[PDB]
Amino acid sequence: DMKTIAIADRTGEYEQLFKENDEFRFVHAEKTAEEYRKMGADKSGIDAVLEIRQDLLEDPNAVAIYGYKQLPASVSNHISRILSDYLSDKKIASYNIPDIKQILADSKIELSVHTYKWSEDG
Amino acid sequence: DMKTIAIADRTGEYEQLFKENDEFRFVHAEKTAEEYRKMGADKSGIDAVLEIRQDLLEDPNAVAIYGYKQLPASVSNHISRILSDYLSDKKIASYNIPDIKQILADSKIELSVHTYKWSETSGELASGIS
Ligand SMILES: [Mg+2]
Repeated sequence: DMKTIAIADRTGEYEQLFKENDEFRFVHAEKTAEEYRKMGADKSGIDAVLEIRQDLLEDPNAVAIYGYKQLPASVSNHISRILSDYLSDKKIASYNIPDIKQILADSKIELSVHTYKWSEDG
Repeated sequence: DMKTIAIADRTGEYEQLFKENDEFRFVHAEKTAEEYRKMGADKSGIDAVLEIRQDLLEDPNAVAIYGYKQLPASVSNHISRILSDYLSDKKIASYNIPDIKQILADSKIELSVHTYKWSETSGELASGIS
Protein backbone atom coordinates (compact mmCIF):
# COMPACT_ATOMS: atom_id res chain seq x y z
CA ASP A 1 0.00 0.00 0.00
CA MET A 2 1.07 3.73 0.43
CA LYS A 3 4.59 4.07 1.92
CA THR A 4 5.85 7.07 3.80
CA ILE A 5 9.47 8.07 3.22
CA ALA A 6 11.11 10.90 5.28
CA ILE A 7 13.85 12.79 3.46
CA ALA A 8 16.97 14.17 5.21
CA ASP A 9 18.64 15.99 2.29
CA ARG A 10 21.52 17.97 3.76
CA THR A 11 22.10 19.77 0.44
CA GLY A 12 18.57 21.01 -0.16
CA GLU A 13 19.09 20.25 -3.88
CA TYR A 14 17.19 17.00 -4.20
CA GLU A 15 14.25 17.16 -1.69
CA GLN A 16 12.12 19.30 -4.15
CA LEU A 17 12.16 16.45 -6.75
CA PHE A 18 9.89 14.15 -4.66
CA LYS A 19 6.11 14.55 -5.27
CA GLU A 20 3.27 13.14 -3.16
CA ASN A 21 1.74 10.23 -5.44
CA ASP A 22 -0.74 7.33 -4.35
CA GLU A 23 1.96 4.89 -3.58
CA PHE A 24 4.30 7.37 -1.95
CA ARG A 25 4.23 10.09 0.59
CA PHE A 26 7.47 12.06 1.04
CA VAL A 27 7.90 14.15 4.15
CA HIS A 28 10.69 16.27 5.57
CA ALA A 29 12.86 14.38 8.08
CA GLU A 30 12.63 15.81 11.58
CA LYS A 31 14.64 13.18 13.41
CA THR A 32 17.96 11.44 12.67
CA ALA A 33 17.97 7.95 11.22
CA GLU A 34 18.87 6.56 14.69
CA GLU A 35 16.11 8.54 16.35
CA TYR A 36 13.57 7.19 13.77
CA ARG A 37 15.00 3.70 14.25
CA LYS A 38 14.60 3.70 18.02
CA MET A 39 11.07 5.20 17.97
CA GLY A 40 9.71 2.40 15.73
CA ALA A 41 7.19 2.50 12.87
CA ASP A 42 4.06 2.76 15.03
CA LYS A 43 5.37 5.92 16.60
CA SER A 44 7.19 7.59 13.66
CA GLY A 45 4.56 6.99 11.07
CA ILE A 46 7.27 6.42 8.40
CA ASP A 47 8.40 3.27 6.51
CA ALA A 48 11.89 4.47 5.75
CA VAL A 49 14.21 7.52 5.60
CA LEU A 50 16.21 8.76 2.65
CA GLU A 51 19.50 10.24 3.77
CA ILE A 52 21.59 12.39 1.37
CA ARG A 53 24.81 13.93 2.74
CA GLN A 54 26.32 15.73 -0.25
CA ASP A 55 26.23 16.43 -4.04
CA LEU A 56 25.73 12.98 -5.59
CA LEU A 57 27.82 13.90 -8.64
CA GLU A 58 30.67 14.48 -6.28
CA ASP A 59 30.13 11.34 -4.21
CA PRO A 60 27.35 9.00 -5.38
CA ASN A 61 27.82 6.83 -2.33
CA ALA A 62 26.49 9.70 -0.13
CA VAL A 63 22.86 8.56 -0.28
CA ALA A 64 21.18 5.63 1.48
CA ILE A 65 17.71 4.46 2.53
CA TYR A 66 17.03 2.86 5.95
CA GLY A 67 13.73 1.14 6.84
CA TYR A 68 12.33 -0.92 9.74
CA LYS A 69 11.57 -3.69 7.31
CA GLN A 70 13.07 -4.87 4.09
CA LEU A 71 11.34 -2.59 1.57
CA PRO A 72 9.96 -3.77 -1.83
CA ALA A 73 12.32 -2.98 -4.74
CA SER A 74 9.83 -0.41 -6.12
CA VAL A 75 10.63 2.01 -3.33
CA SER A 76 14.32 2.34 -4.20
CA ASN A 77 13.58 1.89 -7.93
CA HIS A 78 11.32 4.98 -7.86
CA ILE A 79 13.70 7.07 -5.75
CA SER A 80 16.72 5.99 -7.75
CA ARG A 81 15.09 6.85 -11.07
CA ILE A 82 14.06 10.33 -9.72
CA LEU A 83 17.67 11.01 -8.59
CA SER A 84 19.30 9.43 -11.71
CA ASP A 85 17.12 11.61 -14.13
CA TYR A 86 18.08 14.75 -12.21
CA LEU A 87 21.83 13.88 -12.01
CA SER A 88 21.97 12.94 -15.73
CA ASP A 89 20.43 16.39 -16.57
CA LYS A 90 22.93 18.12 -14.27
CA LYS A 91 25.93 16.32 -15.80
CA ILE A 92 24.98 17.06 -19.48
CA ALA A 93 24.20 20.66 -18.33
CA SER A 94 27.86 21.00 -17.18
CA TYR A 95 29.19 20.29 -20.76
CA ASN A 96 31.44 22.98 -22.39
CA ILE A 97 29.17 23.86 -25.39
CA PRO A 98 28.35 27.55 -25.11
CA ASP A 99 24.57 27.32 -25.55
CA ILE A 100 24.04 23.87 -23.93
CA LYS A 101 21.60 25.22 -21.37
CA GLN A 102 19.37 26.77 -24.08
CA ILE A 103 19.60 23.50 -26.05
CA LEU A 104 18.69 21.40 -23.04
CA ALA A 105 15.76 23.65 -22.06
CA ASP A 106 14.48 23.90 -25.66
CA SER A 107 14.68 20.08 -26.01
CA LYS A 108 13.16 19.28 -22.69
CA ILE A 109 10.07 17.09 -22.87
CA GLU A 110 8.31 15.89 -19.69
CA LEU A 111 5.40 13.60 -20.35
CA SER A 112 2.86 12.56 -17.79
CA VAL A 113 1.24 9.64 -19.54
CA HIS A 114 -2.48 9.23 -18.45
CA THR A 115 -3.29 5.93 -16.99
CA TYR A 116 -6.89 4.70 -17.04
CA LYS A 117 -8.81 1.68 -15.91
CA TRP A 118 -10.72 0.26 -18.94
CA SER A 119 -14.53 0.38 -18.78
CA GLU A 120 -15.91 -2.87 -17.50
CA ASP A 121 -17.25 -5.36 -19.87
CA GLY A 122 -18.22 -8.08 -17.37
CA ASP B 1 4.31 -10.42 -9.45
CA MET B 2 5.73 -8.15 -12.23
CA LYS B 3 2.87 -6.72 -14.26
CA THR B 4 2.82 -7.54 -17.93
CA ILE B 5 2.30 -4.53 -20.19
CA ALA B 6 1.63 -5.02 -23.89
CA ILE B 7 3.00 -2.21 -26.09
CA ALA B 8 0.75 -1.08 -29.04
CA ASP B 9 3.03 1.50 -30.71
CA ARG B 10 1.67 2.59 -34.16
CA THR B 11 4.97 4.29 -34.89
CA GLY B 12 7.44 1.42 -34.44
CA GLU B 13 9.86 3.82 -32.70
CA TYR B 14 9.35 3.25 -28.95
CA GLU B 15 9.19 -0.47 -28.03
CA GLN B 16 13.05 -0.69 -28.31
CA LEU B 17 13.12 1.52 -25.19
CA PHE B 18 11.51 -1.14 -23.01
CA LYS B 19 13.50 -4.24 -23.94
CA GLU B 20 15.93 -3.87 -20.96
CA ASN B 21 13.48 -2.91 -18.16
CA ASP B 22 13.76 -4.21 -14.54
CA GLU B 23 10.33 -3.27 -13.14
CA PHE B 24 7.65 -4.43 -15.63
CA ARG B 25 7.31 -7.25 -18.14
CA PHE B 26 6.93 -5.61 -21.56
CA VAL B 27 5.61 -7.44 -24.61
CA HIS B 28 4.54 -6.63 -28.19
CA ALA B 29 0.82 -6.08 -28.55
CA GLU B 30 -0.65 -8.66 -30.83
CA LYS B 31 -4.26 -7.31 -30.46
CA THR B 32 -5.69 -3.81 -29.96
CA ALA B 33 -6.32 -2.24 -26.62
CA GLU B 34 -10.13 -2.72 -27.15
CA GLU B 35 -9.65 -6.38 -28.00
CA TYR B 36 -7.53 -7.03 -24.94
CA ARG B 37 -10.23 -5.24 -22.92
CA LYS B 38 -13.03 -7.46 -24.24
CA MET B 39 -11.14 -10.76 -23.84
CA GLY B 40 -10.35 -9.91 -20.22
CA ALA B 41 -7.34 -10.51 -17.98
CA ASP B 42 -7.56 -14.27 -17.79
CA LYS B 43 -7.63 -14.77 -21.49
CA SER B 44 -5.01 -12.16 -22.49
CA GLY B 45 -2.25 -12.86 -19.90
CA ILE B 46 -1.47 -9.09 -19.61
CA ASP B 47 -2.30 -6.40 -16.98
CA ALA B 48 -2.20 -3.23 -19.18
CA VAL B 49 -1.62 -1.81 -22.63
CA LEU B 50 0.73 1.10 -23.43
CA GLU B 51 -0.87 2.57 -26.47
CA ILE B 52 1.18 5.00 -28.67
CA ARG B 53 -0.72 6.49 -31.56
CA GLN B 54 1.60 9.15 -33.06
CA ASP B 55 5.20 10.38 -32.99
CA LEU B 56 5.35 11.98 -29.47
CA LEU B 57 7.37 14.84 -30.75
CA GLU B 58 4.49 15.91 -33.08
CA ASP B 59 1.78 15.08 -30.61
CA PRO B 60 2.97 14.33 -27.01
CA ASN B 61 -0.59 13.59 -25.92
CA ALA B 62 -1.02 10.73 -28.36
CA VAL B 63 -0.19 8.08 -25.64
CA ALA B 64 -2.12 6.48 -22.80
CA ILE B 65 -1.89 3.26 -20.52
CA TYR B 66 -5.00 1.16 -19.95
CA GLY B 67 -5.33 -1.47 -17.36
CA TYR B 68 -7.98 -4.04 -16.16
CA LYS B 69 -7.40 -2.85 -12.51
CA GLN B 70 -6.18 0.50 -11.16
CA LEU B 71 -2.46 0.66 -11.67
CA PRO B 72 0.06 2.25 -9.22
CA ALA B 73 1.27 5.69 -10.29
CA SER B 74 4.73 4.11 -10.64
CA VAL B 75 3.75 2.45 -14.01
CA SER B 76 2.95 5.81 -15.70
CA ASN B 77 5.83 7.45 -13.75
CA HIS B 78 8.41 4.99 -15.09
CA ILE B 79 7.05 4.78 -18.64
CA SER B 80 6.72 8.62 -18.92
CA ARG B 81 10.38 9.14 -17.85
CA ILE B 82 11.71 6.48 -20.24
CA LEU B 83 9.78 8.07 -23.19
CA SER B 84 10.73 11.62 -22.02
CA ASP B 85 14.41 10.95 -21.77
CA TYR B 86 14.41 9.36 -25.22
CA LEU B 87 12.53 12.29 -26.89
CA SER B 88 14.70 14.87 -25.09
CA ASP B 89 17.84 13.13 -26.25
CA LYS B 90 16.55 12.81 -29.82
CA LYS B 91 15.98 16.58 -29.91
CA ILE B 92 19.37 17.33 -28.28
CA ALA B 93 21.11 15.11 -30.83
CA SER B 94 19.61 17.12 -33.77
CA TYR B 95 21.85 20.24 -32.89
CA ASN B 96 25.28 20.56 -34.46
CA ILE B 97 27.49 19.08 -31.87
CA PRO B 98 30.20 16.60 -32.72
CA ASP B 99 29.94 13.22 -31.05
CA ILE B 100 26.66 14.25 -29.40
CA LYS B 101 25.36 10.65 -29.21
CA GLN B 102 28.48 9.57 -27.35
CA ILE B 103 28.32 12.55 -25.09
CA LEU B 104 24.61 11.98 -24.27
CA ALA B 105 25.38 8.35 -23.47
CA ASP B 106 28.37 9.19 -21.30
CA SER B 107 26.37 11.77 -19.40
CA LYS B 108 23.78 9.32 -18.08
CA ILE B 109 23.97 8.68 -14.41
CA GLU B 110 22.50 5.38 -13.17
CA LEU B 111 22.36 5.62 -9.38
CA SER B 112 20.87 2.65 -7.55
CA VAL B 113 20.17 3.79 -3.97
CA HIS B 114 21.47 1.31 -1.37
CA THR B 115 18.55 0.25 0.77
CA TYR B 116 19.02 -1.20 4.26
CA LYS B 117 16.88 -2.76 6.98
CA TRP B 118 17.98 -1.49 10.50
CA SER B 119 19.39 -4.32 12.50
CA GLU B 120 17.49 -5.34 15.67
CA THR B 121 14.72 -14.15 19.66
CA SER B 122 12.52 -17.05 21.34
CA GLY B 123 13.19 -20.22 19.17
CA GLU B 124 16.80 -19.24 18.36
CA LEU B 125 19.54 -20.33 20.76
CA ALA B 126 22.25 -17.78 21.59
CA SER B 127 25.92 -18.29 20.77
CA GLY B 128 27.59 -20.92 23.04
CA ILE B 129 30.57 -18.62 23.46
CA SER B 130 28.47 -15.81 25.05
MG1 LIG C 1 8.43 10.18 -36.48
